[PDB]
Amino acid sequence: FNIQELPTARKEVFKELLVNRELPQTLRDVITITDDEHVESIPALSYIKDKLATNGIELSLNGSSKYFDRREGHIYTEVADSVVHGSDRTLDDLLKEIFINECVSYETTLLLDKNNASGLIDKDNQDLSLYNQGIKEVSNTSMYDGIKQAMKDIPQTFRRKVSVVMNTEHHDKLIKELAQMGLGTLAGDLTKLFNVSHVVVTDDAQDIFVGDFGHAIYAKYEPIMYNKKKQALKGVYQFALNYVFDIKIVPELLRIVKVK
Amino acid sequence: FNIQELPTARKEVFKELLVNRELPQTLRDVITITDDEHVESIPALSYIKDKLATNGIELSLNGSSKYFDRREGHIYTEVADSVVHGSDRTLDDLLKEIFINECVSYETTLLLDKNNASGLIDKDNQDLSLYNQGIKEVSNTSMYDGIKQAMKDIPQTFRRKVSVVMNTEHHDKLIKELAQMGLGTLAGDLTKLFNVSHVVVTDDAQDIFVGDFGHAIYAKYEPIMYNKKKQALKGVYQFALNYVFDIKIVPELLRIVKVK
Amino acid sequence: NYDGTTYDTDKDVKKGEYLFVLTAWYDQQRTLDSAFRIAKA
Amino acid sequence: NYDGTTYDTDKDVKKGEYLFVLTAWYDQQRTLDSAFRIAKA
Repeated sequence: FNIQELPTARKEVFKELLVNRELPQTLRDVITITDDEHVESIPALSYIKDKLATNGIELSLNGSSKYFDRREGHIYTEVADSVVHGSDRTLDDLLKEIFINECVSYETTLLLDKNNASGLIDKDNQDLSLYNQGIKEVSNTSMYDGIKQAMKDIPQTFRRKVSVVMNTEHHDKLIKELAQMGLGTLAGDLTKLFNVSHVVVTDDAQDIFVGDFGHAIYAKYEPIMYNKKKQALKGVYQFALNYVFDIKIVPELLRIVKVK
Repeated sequence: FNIQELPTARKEVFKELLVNRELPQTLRDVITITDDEHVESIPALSYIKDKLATNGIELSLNGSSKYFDRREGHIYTEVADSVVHGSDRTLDDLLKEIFINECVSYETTLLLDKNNASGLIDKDNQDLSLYNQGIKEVSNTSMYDGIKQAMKDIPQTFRRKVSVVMNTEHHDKLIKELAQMGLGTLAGDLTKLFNVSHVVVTDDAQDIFVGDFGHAIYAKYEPIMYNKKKQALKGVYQFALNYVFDIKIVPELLRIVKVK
Repeated sequence: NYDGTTYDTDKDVKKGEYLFVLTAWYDQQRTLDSAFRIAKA
Repeated sequence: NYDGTTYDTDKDVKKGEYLFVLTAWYDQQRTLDSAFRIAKA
């Protein structure tokens, strides 16, 4: 029969390709990921719930049937012309610039977007919005005072590992609110101001999040196939990759913030 | 026949010579360059336009016939006297100090100068002024508030990679406008103040630019010949290099700023 | 009558599918019309 | 003049067509334009 499997020795090139932390501004800095086929459920779940049970809180099964499910991912590109392919190096670095950017961006849309369980995001990929997941809100006028209240309702067991996410439109704010109350020098060193690790700032996020993203947002990717084809009318190729992904949430450790 | 080709093994000395990032204050820190003969068009163009097409924007062919054209470059010097050439080391380091400085400076004149498509710059090298390229303006009284408006009209796909250019006469300004509104400590750390990478400051630039210069200002250099000659009346030599260059722009990713 | 057949393979990269197509030519016909009649209510 | 050529075949399966296609590159220019003239009445 004609079909040939992708050589396994070529696969691990793509395993480290799908998962990468090199980029500046993503939740990939803080969340957990992997590439292992064998794992079937969040590995640490048992150590979590009992420690939560030490407190009055314990888990509601917000995710049904913890065992993962296989959701599909797809990529497509068109190189401009064989002249790019006539050479070697600029080709190879061009592709890796693309995929990482596309893969990383795509999971990010599913989580943070205001698309909120409809519209552009496929209805197949439609539960996983955090707004749609059922986190409880915190509110306050002062954003500085606001998130102290929210870091501190967290269970004190996992308070040591927590990280805040923020929009640049929010970033410009607090440094203003600080200056009026002083601590201008302290401002610009957010990690010191609020004891936290890995503070993050981006622009796709619309509202402020807090919580231990190390244990909550476990995920895994696995490649399947990499295809290649010539197209003769144009000078172009048709490169593409398709893979499988899936992801989970533990909303109790997380808290959203909403200032007025 | 008499003429002898420059040995190829000597050429790559000059390939890394033409292109160099070691100097402090140039757009060479941020823009893309190369030295490969084979490449004929901006390598990434395909991945760009489709992502732009996700938004309502898409490309107008502001550059005609994307395939490059060969424009000429020329250098000339006169060493003071053979006494400099009687020795070895101080000679060799003197030349490289010159060329890099001349090559780097020359492309810089074509892009930023107020010469604006006439005068000192040859009419052969007369389109490539950015003012002459057709970028849209942004305006505001406050320069701090001004460029938030301009970083943010950029497509959010490539917002993550953006870099601002500025004159020192503009540099002295905003730190004044900040101090009156506070954030003096934050001032002096521009990269934190505006989330950006590779902020630049020089003096030849006259007006403020914003945009992803990594993908927009692709260029390439290629050497041809290096000549040498004795001149006997004086004690001097006549060293010189001439090469070929060419460059491209994608103005949609860029935005100029103009404050009042 | 089946006169000839041709079979070939390819890929559709955008959707991932393989097609596995087959094309051929044939004719059928009634030698005479007094052979094959129709009933009706 | 002509720089260099490119030749490749192709088959469109869904339609049945075979495609033979060529591409190369060129230019033609006149050295001096004073050497040539146009007659007219």
